Amino acid sequence: AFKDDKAIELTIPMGKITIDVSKRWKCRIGIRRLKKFITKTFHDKEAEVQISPDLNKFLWERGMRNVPKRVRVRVNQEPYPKDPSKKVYKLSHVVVSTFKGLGTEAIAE
Amino acid sequence: MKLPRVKELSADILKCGVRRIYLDTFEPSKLSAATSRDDIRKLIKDGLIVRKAQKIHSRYHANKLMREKEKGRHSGPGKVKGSKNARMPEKDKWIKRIRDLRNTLKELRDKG
Amino acid sequence: SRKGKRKVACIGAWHPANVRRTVARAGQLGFHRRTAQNKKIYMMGNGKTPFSTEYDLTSKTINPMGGFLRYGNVKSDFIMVKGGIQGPSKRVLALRKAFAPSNLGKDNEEIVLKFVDASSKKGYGRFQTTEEKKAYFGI
Amino acid sequence: GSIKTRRIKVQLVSALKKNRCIPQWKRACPGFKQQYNFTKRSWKRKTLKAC
RNA sequence: CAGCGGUGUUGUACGAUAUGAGCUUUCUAUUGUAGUAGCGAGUAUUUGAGACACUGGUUGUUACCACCGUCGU
RNA sequence: GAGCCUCUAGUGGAUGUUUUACACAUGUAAGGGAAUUCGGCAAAAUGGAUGCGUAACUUCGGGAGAAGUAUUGGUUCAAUUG
RNA sequence: GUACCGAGUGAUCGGUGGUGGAGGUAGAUGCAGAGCAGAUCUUGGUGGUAGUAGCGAUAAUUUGUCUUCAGCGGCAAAGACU
RNA sequence: AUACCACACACAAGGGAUCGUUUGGCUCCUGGGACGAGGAAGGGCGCAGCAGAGAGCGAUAUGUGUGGGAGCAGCAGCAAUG
Repeated sequence: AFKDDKAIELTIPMGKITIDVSKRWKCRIGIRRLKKFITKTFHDKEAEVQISPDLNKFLWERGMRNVPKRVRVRVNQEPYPKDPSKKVYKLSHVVVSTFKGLGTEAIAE
Repeated sequence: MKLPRVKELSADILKCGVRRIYLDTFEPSKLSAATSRDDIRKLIKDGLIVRKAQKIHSRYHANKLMREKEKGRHSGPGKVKGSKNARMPEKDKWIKRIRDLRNTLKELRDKG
Repeated sequence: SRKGKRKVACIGAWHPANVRRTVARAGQLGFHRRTAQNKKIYMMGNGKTPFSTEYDLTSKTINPMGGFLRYGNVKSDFIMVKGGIQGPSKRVLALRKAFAPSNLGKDNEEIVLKFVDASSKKGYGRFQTTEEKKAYFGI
Repeated sequence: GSIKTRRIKVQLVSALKKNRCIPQWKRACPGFKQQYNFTKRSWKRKTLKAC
């Protein structure tokens, strides 16, 4: 995975990355742009991104015309099974009470 | 035996719509092997095919509003759209009155 | 009208049987070279030395509260000139001594400043310094 | 529809038995020169006029 | 991405607590005493609060040093 | 058995890109208010219920919802259809 | 039938080398359904325009997982609509 | 004109002209000129070991008698007891 097989835990500013996107389709295009954010943060454009169903379900919670302001996610990096020339990044939802104090952390296991 | 067909036959057996049938995920082989209504009856007995519950539609607000209107709330001049006669029919008021009065006179005469 | 209202309706006569270069057509607008003649220097100064007028006895730099919107704070020397100037913030410009002297009375008059505005350019700016904001609010 | 006369039904029964390709063994016979049965029809492309 | 400073926009968060035009008289222990309440729009305090953005200021953490082609010496 | 919202039962694909100008369906506008145009064409304004108050003319039936004006939410009470 | 080369003012005629696989002329006369660039000619076959114009009125779609072997196909979980 | 457009030649595509062939047509001549209540002409439906169309035949849907005589076109079976 990452250095010392750690997972990286980060927060995604969904409010900012979607500023220009139309109200009618906000949640549909937000998914395309969450994946793009990840690939630039780890400098790996050609890689795959995989979204766990719990994270999908959190994002769609107020229907198509909305998206949450911030979301906290744990990321793992693995070789892509269907073509191991690529990597795949796997995203898991982390439930938080408040965002105050949460930076970017790397955690063992 | 394609899985869409399993749902149709199950819907027939459990007397509900296809939108309420749940197929269990961990033994698709066991489902796909089914050939007949008697196979499906066994799968239903074993709990691999399940009828889901209905979606909720509560009467909380309807009851609350009804009690308030019984106390005489709402029902002011800015809440009514029909004519006085549509809301409280005039022929019905007459018919209620005159039957009471006639009944009163009948009893008084008959009792002397 | 059908087929659109935001156009020139007639783009020529039958003869000559070509479109003339004098008729208006759609195309590029903006991003052209332009020279503005005879602009006057009101003030010259430095971004980190405070200054005062004979009348405004506050001492402050040229920088407004929170800086200029996509630039921040001036640090080096600066010039101040009358009116507006070509291009957005951050573009390079060339300055030249005037080609010929002006006879107009509006150009050749003296300038005496009494106040310079230093309030915020984001939103309605209602204070001239952080001291005033700290005094208006509590503590 | 579901209601039919006897005369209409026999027309449908006959029109249904005739609608078949050349059987695969005939193609091997020395003297036989047909490629495809030109009398085959589709319900999407023609009417029987049974009415 | 977060602190901590700075500059704005909106208008005073959730939850508690107190009051409120009026309407009402319930319970426990036990013979007679003591205990002893409900229902209610709104308003005030905590609270220029809470939310949201930008920072060419400053601290922490995390990521990034490749590769392929063309013309020349 | 209007429009708007839900229960039972049923439902959906020519891919990606924030995407100028000119369009086609729509919103909003300082001061002025038909100056526009063959022509107020298009749009705006009025709108339900309750009360007060209602002209010429008329075949005496009508005109007539004439016109013109006021009221309307939530809560807690009285009184019983006002 | 196809390339070359020669003869004739010309309509046309002759030879050589490949392809083809069973029929064909030179002279004199006889009989005609006897010579094409055109008729908005008749029938059949093919271009440029052009990888262009267009293919998207209506409720709306996302994620995982298996097949499919590469079907927004099927199944689970959400989001919508009549 | 490095790559576009045009023309010439060789090879590969695309189409079906030409030449060679014909169990068909047309014309003239000669014969014939034979249907039905004893159900005609014309229409429908059935019949094969594997059988759609067409040909042949009627629930006897390849039967009887006479004259002949070697195979039944594919696959499986039949045939001098035809």
